Amino acid sequence: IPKIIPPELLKVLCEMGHGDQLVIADGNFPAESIGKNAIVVRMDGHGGGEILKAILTVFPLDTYVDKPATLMEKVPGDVATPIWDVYAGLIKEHDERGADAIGSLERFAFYEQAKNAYCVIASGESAQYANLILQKGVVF
Amino acid sequence: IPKIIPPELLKVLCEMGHGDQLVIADGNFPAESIGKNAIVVRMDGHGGGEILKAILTVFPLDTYVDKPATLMEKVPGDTVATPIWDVYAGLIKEHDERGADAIGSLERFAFYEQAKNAYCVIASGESAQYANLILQKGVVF
Amino acid sequence: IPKIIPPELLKVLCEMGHGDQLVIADGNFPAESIGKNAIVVRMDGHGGGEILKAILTVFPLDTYVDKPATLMEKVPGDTVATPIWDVYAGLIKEHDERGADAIGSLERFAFYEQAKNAYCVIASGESAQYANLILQKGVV
Amino acid sequence: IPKIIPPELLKVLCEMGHGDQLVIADGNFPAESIGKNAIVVRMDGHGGGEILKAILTVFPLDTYVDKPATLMEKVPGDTVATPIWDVYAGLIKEHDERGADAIGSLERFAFYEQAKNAYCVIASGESAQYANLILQKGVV
Amino acid sequence: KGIPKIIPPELLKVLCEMGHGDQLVIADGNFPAESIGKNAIVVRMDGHGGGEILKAILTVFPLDTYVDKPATLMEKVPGDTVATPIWDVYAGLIKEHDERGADAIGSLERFAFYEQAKNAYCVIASGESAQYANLILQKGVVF
Amino acid sequence: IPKIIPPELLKVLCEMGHGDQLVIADGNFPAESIGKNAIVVRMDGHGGGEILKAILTVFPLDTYVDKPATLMEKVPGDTVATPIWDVYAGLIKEHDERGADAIGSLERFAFYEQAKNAYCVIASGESAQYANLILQKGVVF
Amino acid sequence: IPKIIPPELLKVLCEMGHGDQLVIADGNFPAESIGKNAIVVRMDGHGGGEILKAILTVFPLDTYVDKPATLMEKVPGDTVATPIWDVYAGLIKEHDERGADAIGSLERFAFYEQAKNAYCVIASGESAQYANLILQKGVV
Amino acid sequence: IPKIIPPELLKVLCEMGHGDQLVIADGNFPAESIGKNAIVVRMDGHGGGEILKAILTVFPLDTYVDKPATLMEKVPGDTVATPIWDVYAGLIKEHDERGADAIGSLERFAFYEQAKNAYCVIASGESAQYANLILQKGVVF
Amino acid sequence: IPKIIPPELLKVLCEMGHGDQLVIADGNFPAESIGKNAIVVRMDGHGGGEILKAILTVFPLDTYVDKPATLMEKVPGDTVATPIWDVYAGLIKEHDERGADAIGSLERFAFYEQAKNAYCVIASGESAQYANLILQKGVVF
Amino acid sequence: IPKIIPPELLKVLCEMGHGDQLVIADGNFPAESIGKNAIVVRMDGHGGGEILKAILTVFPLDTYVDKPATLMEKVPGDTVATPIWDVYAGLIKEHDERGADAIGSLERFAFYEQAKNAYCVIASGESAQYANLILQKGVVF
Ligand code: NA
Ligand code: NA
Ligand code: NA
Ligand code: NA
Ligand code: NA
Ligand code: NA
Ligand code: NA
Ligand code: NA
Ligand code: NA
Ligand code: NA
Ligand code: NA
Ligand code: NA
Ligand code: NA
Ligand code: NA
Ligand code: NA
Repeated sequence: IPKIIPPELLKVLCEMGHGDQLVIADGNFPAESIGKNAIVVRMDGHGGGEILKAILTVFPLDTYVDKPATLMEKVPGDVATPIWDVYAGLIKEHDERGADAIGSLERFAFYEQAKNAYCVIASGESAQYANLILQKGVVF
Repeated sequence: IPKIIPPELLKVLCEMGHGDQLVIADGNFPAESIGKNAIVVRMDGHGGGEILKAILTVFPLDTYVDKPATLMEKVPGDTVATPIWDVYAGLIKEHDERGADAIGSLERFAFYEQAKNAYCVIASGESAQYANLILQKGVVF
Repeated sequence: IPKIIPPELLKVLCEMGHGDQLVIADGNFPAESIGKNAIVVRMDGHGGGEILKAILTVFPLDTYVDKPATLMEKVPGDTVATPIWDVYAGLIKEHDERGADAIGSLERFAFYEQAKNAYCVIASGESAQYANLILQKGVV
Repeated sequence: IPKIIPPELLKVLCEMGHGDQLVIADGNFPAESIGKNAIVVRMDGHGGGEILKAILTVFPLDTYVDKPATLMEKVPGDTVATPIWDVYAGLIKEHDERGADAIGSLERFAFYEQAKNAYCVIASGESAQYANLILQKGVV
Repeated sequence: KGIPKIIPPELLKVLCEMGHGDQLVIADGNFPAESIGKNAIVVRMDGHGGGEILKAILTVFPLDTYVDKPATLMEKVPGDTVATPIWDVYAGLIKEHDERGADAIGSLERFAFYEQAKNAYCVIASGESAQYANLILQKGVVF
Repeated sequence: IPKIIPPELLKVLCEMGHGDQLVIADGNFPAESIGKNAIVVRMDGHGGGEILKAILTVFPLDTYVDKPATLMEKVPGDTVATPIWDVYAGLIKEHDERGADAIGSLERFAFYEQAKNAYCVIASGESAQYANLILQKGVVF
Repeated sequence: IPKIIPPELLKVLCEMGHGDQLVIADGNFPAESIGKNAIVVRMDGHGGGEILKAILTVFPLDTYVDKPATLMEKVPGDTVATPIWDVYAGLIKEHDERGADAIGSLERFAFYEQAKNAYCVIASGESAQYANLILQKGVV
Repeated sequence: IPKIIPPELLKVLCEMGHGDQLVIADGNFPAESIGKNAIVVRMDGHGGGEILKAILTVFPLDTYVDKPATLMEKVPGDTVATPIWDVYAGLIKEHDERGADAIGSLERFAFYEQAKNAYCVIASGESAQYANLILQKGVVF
Repeated sequence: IPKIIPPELLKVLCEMGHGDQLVIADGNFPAESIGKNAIVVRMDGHGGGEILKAILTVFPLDTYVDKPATLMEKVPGDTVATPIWDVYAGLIKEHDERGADAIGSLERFAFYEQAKNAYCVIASGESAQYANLILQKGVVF
Repeated sequence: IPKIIPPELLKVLCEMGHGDQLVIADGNFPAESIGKNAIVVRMDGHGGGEILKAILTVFPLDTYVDKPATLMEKVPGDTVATPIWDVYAGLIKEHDERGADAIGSLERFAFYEQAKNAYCVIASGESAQYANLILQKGVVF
């Protein structure tokens, strides 16, 4: 069990089932309001990459959709996003799809999808557009 | 009364009335999120057959509908076998003469929508896929 | 004040006002699920007639509607006898001059729909089928 | 399973273990105050005998103590008849060969003290005075 | 309809579920009803006096005959000479239901009174403007 | 501050702002059900007049609407005297030159729907004919 | 950090993210009813200017919208002077180049509707009318 | 009613009775922990003098004790000026002829023990040290 | 991680620290009343052996005491076989060299008093003789 | 304000006053059970040094006692190295001239007893043993 996962989040990850979603929220993300109907777990001292790595050790990404990981598209007009490659690299560790497992949603569509999440993890990730929705797959 | 039923589930089964539904959720099912507005009872160490057997000893299946038991249909392109469906049919036949004919089905997403209306979701540890089962309560005459 | 009425139900009956409804649920009725947004009072050891008689001693039936008492109609093809309907009519006639004319009916699923709006559901142990009754409160 | 037992009390009876006590409270008993730290189940329309009969069908009396059933003694100088004590002894005899020898007693205020330790207090409508009974659960 | 109109539904519930020996406090306007009643049920009756509350309660609440003095007043602080005519009003209202009348009323020193009131099942917060108009009532038997 | 106002109601009256409504409900009104999403204050031993009188000492009536007080319209057949309406008009006149002109009305079922939106319902013991009253709070300048 | 901000409001301001709104409510605003589904923080002893100045030291205004601050428009016919609007624009100018141009407006009832969506309503004692202000949080 | 008092504190002051205590806590005081079993009202942007002035307009000080206001004594060895003590005396003198004589004191830990029994703790932002004040409520005759 | 452990028990096992205790209660044990101040996890369908086996995969037994597992002493004069004690000893031996030497005991009422202090009580359906077991958590080095 | 501090912990640190204590719990510490009556904030992915450094940026150590920081003494016979104690002393020295002299100690079980009185327990992931630290808050002048 990854050391950074608090007992409440371990419980959450275990009780999620096929198709449930969680959000890794970056430091700018309105995690408490979006997650008002969800379980919000604070991880303010941690970045998106280390959180994703920890989750992927125990959380299978859904194979029943082509893109079980979802990023937020940059607002038209709007910075470099190397964390997206970090995310792809981490997914590649566990899932052969790697970067092809990652889709995207326009900002407001992303918020709408995130309000449906079972759990929002409030990170301290300082990179912008570092939000990531993960959809749980099957344990076979 | 089957030894495996915890006091809370005994209370649930008793307070359910005619037409109420419960869900026997397999180990892959999103029991907590689907059951967010229902009573969720954990039974992680038990399989679907053992739970269904216990429930049927104390829970009459509805005769006011043709198919009081509902399975989740396999997603198109998913060819996994489902011998557990046959296990369930055998268990149902022991209590209800309709047997397999009392078992209907719903497309995956339709099944989720119906399960959200259940009074109670039982989170089993059943490892078989598509081992979810909705049960509708009948009358005590 | 009828001895069978528990303190909580006395409070309920007193705080209901003109137009509020209560359901006397028979033993087969889904009282807890239907009453999810209501006050559910358990009276599992009592029949419908006993409960109705007790209630009517303290609960005026609405004269601002035709039919302040409502039965559940038998489902198509169900041929079970319903002698309790005459018992209920007899009891209502002890308190309201309209007697059986104060009793209407709803199809089974429409009955459930109306019962979800009740202020209080009383879960009886009445063994007779179709022994449910919705009552609407009048003025004091 | 006796029809008069509501679902909450069935849960209570099942989750009680060896040595847990419940109180069958008569109509004059301060059930809510004594039971402030316990589960209080209302049974206002039922007598002590009816309730005891129902409980004993599902509740084994403790054989690890001499007197698993306990009555409240009459206040010195209160000469009121207590026929219900013989009714209780008869009911106990039906389920436990000890019969009346399984029944002890406590002075009024000592009875209140013991009752405050009960897991569950059942508030009956029993009109007879000194019709309270503490029952201690045995092994299954 | 035999029930006094001033009793709110919560208090009717309280009066019914009290049993033999349970106590309630009719708290005067100056009484610390919320703090004393921290572990009790507090019912607000701010617009009502002590006499009208007592009169209403006694229509539904039998006073305990297993003790000599089921009603208890607060004793005046030594040196406080304030008139207390409501004590005789309370006696008259009790006498209407219980032959003991004034003899059914005991008293407790101020701080002892607070200690006993903390044990009450319910504290009724009246608006009674008279001092020392607090009254503890102990419930009797319904035979 | 009038003595009849309990501490909770004082808090409510202070918390209310411009446009907020309260209901003075008569003895027959379904106060608890209508106010299920509001704050319900019990005043069972008190009449509509005495309650209104007390409230108006601390509650300004809205001048941004013509009729900040609302009565329930009589049942279509009913010719009964409504002396409490004149009582209410009189009490309003003490604080607001509009007096009776500040009182509007709503049909029974529309009145219930408006009452469901109130911040607070005061459950009085009023027995007078057609005594329910909605009040809308104004500005403190 | 400003002395006037209580610990609960500090937590609110930290947990808000990009796009979240708070309302600074004037003394006449229906802060509790509007904020029924929000966090309402009482600041009854403080004016609108004092509160805005404090908030802006820790709360970045959104640059992803042109007008992240919103005033309530005067009711047509209500000709009351609104000098606080200039006080607000001045305070905004200290942190944001846009100054007065960062302030939009909503008709009275539209304003109430939008305020119902706020994460937090701060209930000021501001005695001036039309002193309400909605603020939308930007990025860090 | 002084404008600085929030609705909840108005409710608190009204529901306190003869002998109940409240604490005006300075900015250094452990108001939340001391007040764990009480009602804690945040007034972080206000000083002790302004709070006391506001409270005294609606809160009578107990005449059944000699000293209804209580300060915290300086820890032996803590040489610090406490000009706010004279401020407090002045404000009390406005309402109670006893003035400075109505103010007693408790050693630090005795003070905390007494404060734990208060009905309400008001958490001020007062930066003056030893600016804590316990007030005991009197009678409304 | 053994499949029988429900999410809530996983959380419990993770949040326990050095010296914390859990009780594996048998089917006759008063788990809800003893555990009134603890977290009670229902495991009604499982035996003491399988729960212990599962727990020990994730839960180190304390080495700062000699006997981190505690059994309930038999009723005086009871000479009934206690085969589950050997089952327990074997399961402990798989993880801890002390094996049976890691197991102590308490008289029935002393055992209840200690169980009242446990962080978590697991309500099993174990019917074997003298099957209650208290476990004390060790260190992760 | 250090990035690692979550909103809830910021609120805790602000609302603590003079003499209130918090515990930085190491990964082996029974943070949830000891903190049953406190606020427990999870910081599982962070070590003791990192947390102490962040806390000391916003939390003044009490000068009204000689030793406002408290360590847990090693169990007699447990000779495990404790280099973190020097790390802690160095971090304290950055804010308080007392440095290591500001650190006292309590025997293990006495440490648990004292920690039960803390306002807040921070559950770190610190892997070193005896890395628990109790901090007592001072005044802001
Ligand atoms: Na999958
Ligand atoms: Na599934
Ligand atoms: Na049927
Ligand atoms: Na039915
Ligand atoms: Na009528
Ligand atoms: Na009795
Ligand atoms: Na036994
Ligand atoms: Na009596
Ligand atoms: Na106005
Ligand atoms: Na306004
Ligand atoms: Na921005
Ligand atoms: Na006085
Ligand atoms: Na160890
Ligand atoms: Na430790
Ligand atoms: Na200091």
